[PDB]
Amino acid sequence: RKLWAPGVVAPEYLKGDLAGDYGWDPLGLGADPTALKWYRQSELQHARWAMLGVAGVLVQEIVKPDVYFYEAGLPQNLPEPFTNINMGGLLAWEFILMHWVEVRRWQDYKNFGSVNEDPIFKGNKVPNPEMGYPGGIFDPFGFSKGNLKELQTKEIKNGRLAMIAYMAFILQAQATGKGPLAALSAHLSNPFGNNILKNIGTCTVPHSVDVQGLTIPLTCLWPGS
Amino acid sequence: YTTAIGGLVMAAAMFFAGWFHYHKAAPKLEWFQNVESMLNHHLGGLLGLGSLAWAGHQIHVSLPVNKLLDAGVDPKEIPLPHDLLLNRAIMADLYPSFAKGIAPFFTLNWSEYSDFLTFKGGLNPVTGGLWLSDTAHHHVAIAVLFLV
Amino acid sequence: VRPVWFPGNPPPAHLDGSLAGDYGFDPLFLGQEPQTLKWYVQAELVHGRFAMLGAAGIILTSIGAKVGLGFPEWYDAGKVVVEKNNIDFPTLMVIQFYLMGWAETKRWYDFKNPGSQADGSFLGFTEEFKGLENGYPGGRFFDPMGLSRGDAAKYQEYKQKEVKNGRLAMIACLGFAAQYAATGKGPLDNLADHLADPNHVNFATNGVSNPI
Amino acid sequence: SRPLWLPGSTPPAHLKGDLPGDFGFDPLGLGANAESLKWFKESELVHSRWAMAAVAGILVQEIVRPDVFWYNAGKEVESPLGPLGLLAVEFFLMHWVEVRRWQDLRKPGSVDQDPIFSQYKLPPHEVGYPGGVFAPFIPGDLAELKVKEIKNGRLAMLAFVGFVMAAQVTGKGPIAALQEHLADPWGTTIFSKAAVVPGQAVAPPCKIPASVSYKGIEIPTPCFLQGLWP
Amino acid sequence: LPGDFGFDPLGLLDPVNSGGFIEPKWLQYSEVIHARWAMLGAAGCIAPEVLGAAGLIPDATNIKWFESGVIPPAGSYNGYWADPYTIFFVEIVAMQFAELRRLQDFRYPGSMGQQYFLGLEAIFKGSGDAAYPGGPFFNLFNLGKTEAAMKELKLKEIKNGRLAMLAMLGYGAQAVMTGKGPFQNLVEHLADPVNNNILTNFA
Ligand code: CLA
Ligand code: CLA
Ligand code: CLA
Ligand code: CLA
Ligand code: CLA
Ligand SMILES: CC1=C[C@H](O)CC(C)(C)[C@H]1/C=C/C(C)=C/C=C/C(C)=C/C=C/C=C(C)/C=C/C=C(C)/C=C/C1=C(C)C[C@H](O)CC1(C)C
Repeated sequence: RKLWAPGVVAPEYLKGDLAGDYGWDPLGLGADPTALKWYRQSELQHARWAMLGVAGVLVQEIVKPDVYFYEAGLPQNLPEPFTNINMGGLLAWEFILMHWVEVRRWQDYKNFGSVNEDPIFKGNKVPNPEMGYPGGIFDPFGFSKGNLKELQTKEIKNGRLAMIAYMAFILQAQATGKGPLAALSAHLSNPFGNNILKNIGTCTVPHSVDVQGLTIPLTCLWPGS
Repeated sequence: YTTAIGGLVMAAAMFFAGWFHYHKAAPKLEWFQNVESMLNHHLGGLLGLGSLAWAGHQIHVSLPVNKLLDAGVDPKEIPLPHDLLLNRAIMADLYPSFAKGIAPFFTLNWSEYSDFLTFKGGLNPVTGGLWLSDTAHHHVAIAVLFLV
Repeated sequence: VRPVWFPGNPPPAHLDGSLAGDYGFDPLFLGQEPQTLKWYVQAELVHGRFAMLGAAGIILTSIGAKVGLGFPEWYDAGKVVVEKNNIDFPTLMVIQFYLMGWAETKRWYDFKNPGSQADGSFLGFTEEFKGLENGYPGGRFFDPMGLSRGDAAKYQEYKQKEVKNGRLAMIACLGFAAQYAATGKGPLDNLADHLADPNHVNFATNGVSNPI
Repeated sequence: SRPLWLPGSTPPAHLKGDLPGDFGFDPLGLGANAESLKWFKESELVHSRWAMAAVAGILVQEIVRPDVFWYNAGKEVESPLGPLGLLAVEFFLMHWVEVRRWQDLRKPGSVDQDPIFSQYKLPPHEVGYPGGVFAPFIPGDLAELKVKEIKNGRLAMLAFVGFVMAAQVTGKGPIAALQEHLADPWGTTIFSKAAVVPGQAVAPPCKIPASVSYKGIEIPTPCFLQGLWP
Repeated sequence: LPGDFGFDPLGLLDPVNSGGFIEPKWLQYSEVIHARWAMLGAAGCIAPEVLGAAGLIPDATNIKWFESGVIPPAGSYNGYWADPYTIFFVEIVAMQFAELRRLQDFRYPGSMGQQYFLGLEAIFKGSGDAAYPGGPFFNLFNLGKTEAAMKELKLKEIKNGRLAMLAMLGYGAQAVMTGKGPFQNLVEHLADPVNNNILTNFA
């Protein structure tokens, strides 16, 4: 197995069972096995939400380049069918739906193989071969019968890359005031101008933007003013 | 008030020192019986470096502040002593030797320090005490004598 | 090993871990004698209970005060409650001493003789004034829901939670006191003030906390 | 083990399946003592039944006689009966009934006999379910109807507290509030009225007035827990 | 044992009849700690001047090292995200945790891998020695992996540290006397060697 660095002995609790295992854990937070399981679930959740977020920013920049994603949540920028929607009700929808699904998944964490069964239409079920990869209706096309391992590694690697690139999206979104592709094209405008050496230190985000009734406090990741 | 707090802190330091040297690190006999080392360190360190340090304090705080107080200005308008340490030009206003810095000292041209290291005799006629320049010159000579 | 108040030092000899909230914290060795430690156990529990109840009072009254209801802030409620209804101050204080003295004396002489008040001297009551442990006087009056005589390990969990929350409340009430002495304003007003400008409204800006 | 709340979890060691409608819901462990559990069992049954009767009262009261604000109804219906006389009749009658029932609780199998007419005697029962003249017949079976009554009861208790808050925020009845909410689902929820942010917090205004002058001596009317609304 | 150069005329490394804070196993530890902080501080005192002279940071910065806000009389800088006191409280708490735990490893070796500290426990085991803990984080990459190379790295650490300590004393003395930055002194002295020295700057 290739390591995360040349000439580094691998830890004893990282053997190769999990995917994307390079033996890299300098802080040793995965010493406890239950900790290793819960943090594995954390890595999978972060990977998958981050991949969705990266594709979201990218495709919104490809399709309609007017939508600046960092400002896209304000209640007047939303698309065709509704443009003055009450954010309280929208928050209610999101709250109930996401609560149901995430509480269900947590219950799958505490008791392995206990919430597979459909509570309403009782002849439905999904077989999870490993914890965190459900399958079944979550695999409507069935790409998960060839060894499943290389697809685990591909998923987790692409996810790590997506997490880093998404924090890039937010960071240079707050530094230079432009989206991702706009920043790439503006860097291809002149490479020596428009650099990190010049644009940082200026954090173009407002202090507190107003939504319909309340005032959200806003923070940038580093004090630039 | 600051001096009071400092004194109390030093007192606690002394009691802790006593506890330490009787209970935790207590010297042997032959530490005590080295009287010659004790003579060297007392004569040089305590007496001499105390004299030299206090000469420093007089030259840099007590001479100018008392010069202003005896000049007649009320004590609040007098600059704080750290302004006297940091700003050379105020000392250059009071005693012009300070405008040359410490160049006279290291080239043995000590005659240019005759503005704040004097030898006049009697008393300060406006005050009733000794001349403080004499006092500073005195501690400087004392320190050289004891360090020798 | 137990979690110690100072990772690395062994805990003192008189503290074992049978108590609740036992972290081995005793640098001055104030509880070396078992009777003295027993008395201090009761003292900590009582101070904690009054502190929890008091801090709940302060926080709830301040929440009602910032929102426009007309509640006074806690440094003013005594004056306005005594003044506004009709209440004479000293008679209220005297009745406080009557009732508190009665109940508190019962507690004291239950500490001296551990099972004495369960005799029937008070009006008719037997085994509802018998103590369960040191400072845990659970009966029908003091544990009416009945949590102490079921799920013993879970009850130990409740003991641990009580002591931790009590200690937190004690230093919280100390916070209310010193905070009002420094800023001269209400506590949740201070919370909103710090929450508006965290980098520039704190203790290092009053000029009273650090006089440097 | 039939289902349980949050299915897949483990029930507490003191809840087993003897009672109707038990599902292992005791995270606080408030039913560890059997002697507590009997009193709390009776408490649940009685609260459930009062809530069912009161919720049906509120619904049907709005339906049959609309535009009579149930939250004000005391200031309303006043009759040639004095309110003092009504309070007296309620006091004595309800005092009798509750004392009899509680005597049955603390001493089982004692108050089964009619005091006046010595012929009639209530048959043996399980506590909280007297039977006899209190239930002429059973449609269906007992062990299911116990579950059904506890379910409709818990739902009813939640329904009444929903009624109270739904009146103290909006100011209308239950069905009228339902019409208002179906008129604009996105804009009339509890999340659409108030919110708390680290910057600021806003609460709904209380529709219900201050001290109510019923007959000169005013009744102070507060809303429940005014200072902690959203 | 590192850095032993046959020095020490005043005789402080005698184990016989030693105690308190003067002993071989505390003076060496103090040397390495001072060396590490001195390396860090030396680079920190130079960096704004060299980075600002090469044009990499703006001119709001490029201030001399005694004008950061360390000595408010000598000059402070407004533009930090808070007051220097609010910075200082954070410093107190953080350095308290770090230095205090380090002390606990010195007094009781190995006693920093038992009590729960957010799972950071395999990292703080330490080793046989107390000035070179190691572990997965203090030794990220396994530098040297052997014995013949470890002494060389320790020796280079020591010699660089001693050089750094002398350098930092130099920065202090120069900042007292001439009142300018260290890179400013290097520029001025490399301009005119004979006409810029210590003895020309006796004023
Ligand atoms: C709390 C810390 C502590 C403790 C537990 C001890 C304990 C002990 N010390 Mg120790 N000691 C301490 C601090 C402490 N000391 C400190 C800080 C010092 C440095 C001053 C010393 C210096 C010291 C010496 C030199 C000796 C001891 C001795 C002893 C032993 C007997 C002490 C005794 O009976 O005298 C108890 C005496 C008193 C309580 C008298 C109080 C004295 C104070 C300083 C008077 C100050 C008041 C002052 C006069 C103001 C009054 C005004 C006016 C009205 C008079 C005992 C093991 C002796 C020993 O081991 O014998 C072989 C011994 O020889 N210790
Ligand atoms: C420069 C070094 C130096 C200095 C300043 C002193 C100073 C002193 N020694 Mg001393 N001593 C020294 C070297 C030194 N000694 C050496 C090398 C030996 C061993 C041969 C001794 C052995 C010795 C004995 C046996 C005794 C003293 C005593 C005293 C005190 C006399 C009381 C007095 O009038 O002080 C005036 C008061 C002051 C000047 C206040 C200033 C005090 C501060 C703490 C300065 C002390 C400097 C400190 C010694 C340097 C080391 C500090 C430590 C943290 C490492 C005085 C504080 C006597 C004494 O009082 O014992 C406590 C005493 O009994 N000394
Ligand atoms: C013993 C007491 C004493 C002390 C403390 C001082 C101190 C001072 N005198 Mg002075 N003086 C004294 C006695 C003393 N003198 C006597 C007896 C005379 C009569 C001959 C004079 C005559 C005299 C004149 C004529 C002048 C001074 C001046 C000065 C000041 C500047 C000295 C200078 O130019 O650089 C000397 C350089 C040094 C002393 C080197 C300091 C090295 C530093 C402290 C090391 C710090 C390093 C450290 C690692 C930093 C930490 C970094 C990090 C932790 C932040 C300085 C405050 C000058 C001045 O400013 O006038 C107001 C001046 O013009 N004095
Ligand atoms: C009148 C209130 C009341 C009371 C006394 C009981 C009593 C009981 N219920 Mg119960 N229940 C109620 C209302 C009540 N229920 C409601 C409204 C619901 C629907 C949410 C349920 C749902 C429910 C389930 C699903 C289960 C029980 C069970 C039980 C039994 C064992 C649990 C126990 O010891 O709790 C004792 C109860 C109390 C000590 C009352 C606590 C009151 C607290 C102190 C007030 C604070 C509440 C707080 C304000 C939150 C309010 C809700 C908000 C939305 C308004 C016990 C007989 C379990 C069972 O049947 O096993 C035998 C079981 O599985 N209940
Ligand atoms: C005044 C009398 C005096 C005397 C003679 C001694 C003598 C001794 N002490 Mg000691 N000590 C004293 C006062 C004294 N101490 C006080 C007041 C304290 C409390 C702070 C201590 C605390 C103390 C400890 C904690 C330890 C000693 C140790 C020692 C022994 C070795 C000291 C050595 O070589 O280190 C050489 C000293 C240094 C390298 C330090 C020099 C720099 C410090 C800061 C002192 C500077 C003093 C100077 C006056 C400051 C001027 C201020 C100016 C710079 C602005 C020796 C027996 C050590 C021991 O027992 O080991 C064998 C030991 O562990 N002492
Ligand atoms: C060997 C021997 C032998 C014999 O036997 C005896 C004898 C002689 C005694 C001995 C000797 C000794 C010596 C010489 C010593 C020296 C020391 C030093 C100098 C130190 C420093 C030391 C020094 C040090 C630590 C320093 C450090 C520093 C630092 C951190 C800094 C910091 C900073 C920075 C970054 C910058 C900014 O802006 C500011 C600040 C914040 C401030």
